[PDB]
Amino acid sequence: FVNQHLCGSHLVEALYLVCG
Amino acid sequence: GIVEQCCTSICSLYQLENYC
Amino acid sequence: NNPAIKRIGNHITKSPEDKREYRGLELANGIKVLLISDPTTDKSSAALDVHIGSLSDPPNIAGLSHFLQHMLFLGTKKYPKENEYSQFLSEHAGSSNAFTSGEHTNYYFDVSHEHLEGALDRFAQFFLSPLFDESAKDREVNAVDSEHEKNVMNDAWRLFQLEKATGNPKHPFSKFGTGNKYTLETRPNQEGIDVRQELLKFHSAYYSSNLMAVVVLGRESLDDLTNLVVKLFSEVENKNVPLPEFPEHPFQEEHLKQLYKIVPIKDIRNLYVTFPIPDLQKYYKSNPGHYLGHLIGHEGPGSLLSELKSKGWVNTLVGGQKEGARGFMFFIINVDLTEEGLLHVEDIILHMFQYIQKLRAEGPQEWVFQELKDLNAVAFRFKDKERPRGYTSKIAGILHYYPLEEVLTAEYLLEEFRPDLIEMVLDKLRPENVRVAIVSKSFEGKTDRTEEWYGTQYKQEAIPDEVIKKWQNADLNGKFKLPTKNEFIPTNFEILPLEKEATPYPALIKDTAMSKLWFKQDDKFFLPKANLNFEFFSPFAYVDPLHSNMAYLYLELLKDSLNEYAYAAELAGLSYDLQNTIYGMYLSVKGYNDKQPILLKKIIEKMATFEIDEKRFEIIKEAYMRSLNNFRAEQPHHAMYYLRLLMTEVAWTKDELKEALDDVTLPRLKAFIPQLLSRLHIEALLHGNITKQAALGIMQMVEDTLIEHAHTKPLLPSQLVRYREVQLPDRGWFVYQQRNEVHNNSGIEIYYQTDMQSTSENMFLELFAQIISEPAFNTLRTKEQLGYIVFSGPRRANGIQGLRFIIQSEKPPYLESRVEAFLITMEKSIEDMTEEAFQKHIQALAIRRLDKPKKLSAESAKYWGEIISQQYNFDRDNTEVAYLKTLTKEDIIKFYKEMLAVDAPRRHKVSVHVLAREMNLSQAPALPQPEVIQNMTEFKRGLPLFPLVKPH
Ligand SMILES: [Zn+2]
Repeated sequence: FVNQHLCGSHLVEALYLVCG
Repeated sequence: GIVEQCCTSICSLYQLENYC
Repeated sequence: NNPAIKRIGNHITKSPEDKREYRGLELANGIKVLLISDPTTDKSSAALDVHIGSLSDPPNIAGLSHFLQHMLFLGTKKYPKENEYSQFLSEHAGSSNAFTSGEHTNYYFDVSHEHLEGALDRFAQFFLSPLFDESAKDREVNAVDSEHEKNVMNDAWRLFQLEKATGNPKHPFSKFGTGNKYTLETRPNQEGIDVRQELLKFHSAYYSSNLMAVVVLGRESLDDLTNLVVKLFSEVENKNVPLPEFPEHPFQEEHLKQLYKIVPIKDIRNLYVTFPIPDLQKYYKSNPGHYLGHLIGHEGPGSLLSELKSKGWVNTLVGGQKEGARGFMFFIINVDLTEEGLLHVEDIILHMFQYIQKLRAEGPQEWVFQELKDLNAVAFRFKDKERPRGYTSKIAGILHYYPLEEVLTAEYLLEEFRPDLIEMVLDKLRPENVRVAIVSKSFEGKTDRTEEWYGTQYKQEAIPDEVIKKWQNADLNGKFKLPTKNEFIPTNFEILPLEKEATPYPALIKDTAMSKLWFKQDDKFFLPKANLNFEFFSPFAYVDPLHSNMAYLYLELLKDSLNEYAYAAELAGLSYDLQNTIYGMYLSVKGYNDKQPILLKKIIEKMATFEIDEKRFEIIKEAYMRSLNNFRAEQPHHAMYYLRLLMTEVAWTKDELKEALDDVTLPRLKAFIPQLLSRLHIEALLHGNITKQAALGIMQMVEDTLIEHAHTKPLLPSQLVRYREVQLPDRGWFVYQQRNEVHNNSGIEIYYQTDMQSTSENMFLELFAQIISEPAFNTLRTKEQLGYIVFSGPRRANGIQGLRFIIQSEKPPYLESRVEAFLITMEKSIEDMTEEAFQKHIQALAIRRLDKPKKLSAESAKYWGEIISQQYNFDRDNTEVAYLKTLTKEDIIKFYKEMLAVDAPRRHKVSVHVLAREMNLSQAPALPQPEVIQNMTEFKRGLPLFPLVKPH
C-alpha cells in the first residue's frame, strides 16, 4: 500500500475506487 | 476549501475505508 | 527499577469521556510505546511505525522500502511459514495491513482479544528476523508491479509524481516511491544486485529500535501489557540511526514562478496553486497554517470561493497546509474550473492574491483562533471511540512527534496565539514564490514533456514577469470580508436522561400513510450527538433515464445553493448528506444534537421551495456530462458495474443517462421538482441524544414543512416497490464481456448465485466465505500472483445472495480457470481440516459478527441496513450466530456440493469479463460452453425474477 495526498476532489474520486 | 486530513498528510488504507 | 524500560511517562491526558486507560513509556533500546487498556474491547490490536520510508530508498532501487514492507508479511526465522501470519489472524478474527510513505513505514493488525500475544509475537518477528525468502521475493515483486499498474492511469497519482519530477532532481523528493517489476527486478538483475541482500541490508540499517514507536491495545491491565511489550520488543536492536532531515526545500529559486500545463486522463479542469513553506509541525500548539487554511479555504459569505463561484469560474476550492517531509511543507489553493474559468486562470489567481492581501490588511484575529480552539476542544471532549486497528496505527505514527503525555491531545488542543507565525507564513503566500498548474484536455497535442514513471504529458513555462507584477499589485476588493461569528457553534451538551420506555433496538413509533418512524435513544455512547436518517420514496426519481438525471441535478443544485450556509454548520460538527437513490432520495443529518433542528428545517424548507439559478444549472449540467463520460476511465474491476446492471430488475446505463441528459432543460427541471415532491413516503431512523417526543416532533416538522410548501400527499402501499434480482437457471453459466478503453489490465467478477437470504442460507454462505477468505488471497495472489486486487466474499443485493470473486489482472479472463482450480483446492481442503480447525473458523466468524459498534453512527448504520433492506431484523446477530454454532463439516460440504462445485445440480454462475486496453499450479477443471450475453435487456427478459424477502 503506498499511497499519496488526497486533496478535495481527489479524495472524493480516490475513495470511490476503494468502495463498491 | 479547508485541506482534509488525507490531503494535509498521507493516510493509511484504514483511515480511507473509515468513511465508507 | 527495571533495566528494560528507560522511563514511564506521566499521566497521559485523555478526554474525560474516555474510559479506556493509558500508559506511555520508552524502552531501554529507545522504542516509544503507548499501552491502551480497554477491558471491554472485542478485538485487540497493535501497530508499529518505523520512522523510515521511501525518501530513504537507495537512488538506484526505487521502491525498496515499499517492497520491504510487502516482504515482512512473508515469513520470519521464528515463523517461517510464508503465510503463518495472515493465517493466524484470519483464524482468530483479525487482519492486518501496512503502508509506506516518504518517512514512515506503518504496520498494524487486529485480532480476537483472547489472542493478542499470539498475534503480537508473530508480528514482532517482522522487526527481528524476516526471511526475505528467495522465492517469496520473486513472486511478491508482481504484487508491487500491479499496485503501480493500477496507479499508472489515475489523475491523482500522476499529479502527485509530476510535482516531484519538477523540483530539484537531486532532492530525495523526486524519488519514485512505489517501485515496480522494472525497478525492483529487471534493472537490479541487469546490474548484478542481489535484492535479497539489499532487503537484508536496508532492514538491518534502518529498522533500528531508536526509530520505532509501538502501540498495543488489549483487555490486559497496564501492567500486563507492559510486561508483554518489554518481553517481545526489548530485543529489537538499536543502531542509533540518525533520523533523516530535509532542511532544503525541493523547490528552489528556479522552481518558483513556474506554470505547468498538463493533459489529464479524465476530462477534468483544475488549477493547482502552490507555495513552498517551512516545516510548521513544530508550531503545533498554535498551528498557523491551520488558521490560514481555515480562512483562505472558507466557504461562507465573504469568502474567496464565494466570489470565484459567483463569477462562474470555480465550483469548489481547497486551501491550507500540505506536508512535505521533516524540513519542508507546502501551502496549497486548488480549484476546479468551469469552462469560463479555464479562460480566466489569471484573474482567479489575482483574486486569490487579493484575498490574501485582505488578511495582511486586517492582521491576525484572536477571535478566529478562539473559535478554532473551542471547536477543537469540543471535538476532543466528545470524540467517538475509534476502532482499535485505526487507532493504534495512528498513535504509532504520532508518537514520533509529540511527548508521551500529549500524544492523545496534541492534534486537537491549541494553546497559543501567534500573530507572529501567522504573519510569517502569510509573508510566503506571494507571487514571487508561486507555482501554477493547470490540468486540461485543451492542452492535448500542445505539450512537450513526458514524465518518466507515469507517462504524463505536459509543458512547462516561466510565468511572464508582467503577470507576477500584476499579482504583486493586488489591492483590496470589497467582495472579500473575513467571516463572522459562527452561530452554529454548539453550546448545549446535556445528555437527556434515559427514558423509562427506552428499548435496546429501534422501535417503530409512527406508522402512517405518509411516514414510518423508527426511533432509539442512545443507551451506549452518551455523547451529545444524534443521527437523523430519511428515505424519501417517489416512483418518479427513477421512472426513466431523464427523471433520474433530473433527481440528480436537482439535489446537486440544492446542495450547491445551501453550501454557503451549511459550511458554518459543518465546521461546527453538524453535517449532512443528501443524494438521489433509485427509489427517491436519501437525507442524513449527523453531529451534535444542539443546533440540528435548525439545519434539518432549512434543508427541507429549501428542498420544497427551491428556485434554480439558470447560470448554476448550466455549470452543474456540464460537470455532470463530464462525470458520466469519465466513467470510461474508471478501473477495470467496472466489472462490478456491469454485474450490478445485469442482475437488478431496473437500472439505467451510464450511456442511457448521458443520452437523456441533453433533454434536460431549465423549463423541464422546474417542472419536475413539484412533480417529484407531490407524493412521497418517508422512512426515518432517528437515533442518538434525543427523546421520543423530540423524535416525533422532528419527524412531524419534516412532514409539515413538505405539506405546507409542496402540497405533498401520501404514496399508496403498492407504489413502494422494491426491485428484484434475476433468477439464474440451475446449471447455467453466462458471460458478459466488455473492453476497458483506458487501462491496460483486465477485470473480472464471477458471481455464484445461491438463494434468497435467510438465517440458514446466510450462515452457510458466510462460513464458507470465512474458510476460503485467506486461502483465496494466499493462492490467487501470493502464490499465483494474478493481480494486486484479489477479493472474494458474500454478495448481497435485492434480498438475494451468492459468492463472488473479483480480480484485476494482466492475464486474460484464464482468471476463470484459476478460480475454478482454487474452488476444488477448497473442497479437498475442507475435507482434510480437523474438527477443531472447523470450529475455529466458526468462532472467528462469530467474533466478527458479534463485534460491538464503538460509536453512534456504527450502530446507526447496522440499523439502517435492516431498515433500508426491509428485513427489519435488529437482532439478526444473535440469531444468526446461534444458528452458526450448529453447523458441521457435512453441512458445508453438502452446501458446496449442491450450489458451488463445478458439476453442482444448482450452480448458477455469471461472469463479467472486462478486457484490457490492448487484448506448482493446481489443476483447473474442464469448463462448459458459456452463454455469451449479447444484450442486457434481453438477458433480463428471458429469465425469472426472485421474490423479495419477507420483513421480520
Ligand atoms: Zn504496497
